[PDB]
Amino acid sequence: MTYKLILNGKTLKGEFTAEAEDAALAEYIFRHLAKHQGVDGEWTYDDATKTFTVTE
Ligand SMILES: [Zn+2]
Repeated sequence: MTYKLILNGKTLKGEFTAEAEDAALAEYIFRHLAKHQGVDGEWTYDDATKTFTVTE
């Protein structure tokens, strides 16, 4: 499935799309990607829209 990550920072706004077999693996993907950017904080997930958000 296609999932999305919304990055909601004070120094960064954006989105990534990634492929993964399910949402636990997409999580693991997106936290690595968020680490690249330096962005961490409150993680949430919208099953309707297969989208994670991370909000600093
Ligand atoms: Zn696939």
